[PDB]
Amino acid sequence: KDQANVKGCRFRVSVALPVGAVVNCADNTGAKNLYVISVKGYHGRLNRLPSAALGDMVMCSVKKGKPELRKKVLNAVIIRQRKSWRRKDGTVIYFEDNAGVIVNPKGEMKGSGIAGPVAKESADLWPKISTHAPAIV
RNA sequence: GUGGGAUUGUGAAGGGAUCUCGCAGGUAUCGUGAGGGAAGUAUGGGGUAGUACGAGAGGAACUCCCAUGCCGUGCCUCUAGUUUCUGGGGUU
Ligand SMILES: [Mg+2]
Ligand SMILES: [Mg+2]
Ligand code: NA
Ligand code: NA
Repeated sequence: KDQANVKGCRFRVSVALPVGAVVNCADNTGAKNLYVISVKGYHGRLNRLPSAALGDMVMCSVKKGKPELRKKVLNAVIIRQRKSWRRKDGTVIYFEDNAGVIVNPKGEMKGSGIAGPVAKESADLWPKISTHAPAIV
């Protein structure tokens, strides 16, 4: 797909990462973490923090990492979350950590490698991440 | 008419008289539905299609069908939270 709007292409996933969450960066661009600024395709409700889950594209800034990647608004895709979600086949699953990868607004991954497993939901929404994943889980 | 009560405050006991009230409904279901309230609402993807239009750059929509926000009404199989079952352990 690699299209910014993903909600109508993937099933319900429990929201894990509200605005202000800091998640690890799984790529090798040089960034260490990502600061969730907002979530693509989020429709607001009064007082509700925009919250990301797997496969979502987020706006982010880099808080720790090499200087050229910092002090900017970047795009990123969530690939792991600690909050558990229920898959349609009934299985409840979660990751040990939260992680994301830096992308351009059209879904192309900056960086050429991914550390750790990628959720199947995220990989189905984004083929480039899927090809770079060392395991789809 | 029948019954039961009662008259105004200065004893007692019997007589009337006059009022007032009751005299037919209880109890248990299934329904009607006047009137009132009132609620669903959006986005995306597939396909149409890279085609109609267009020199070209670019570039649509509906039958359909697949999701997802929000809102609403519930529920507790699962997963999560909660424990004064102070349940069972452990430990100062
Ligand atoms: Mg507020
Ligand atoms: Mg319980
Ligand atoms: Na009515
Ligand atoms: Na439990």
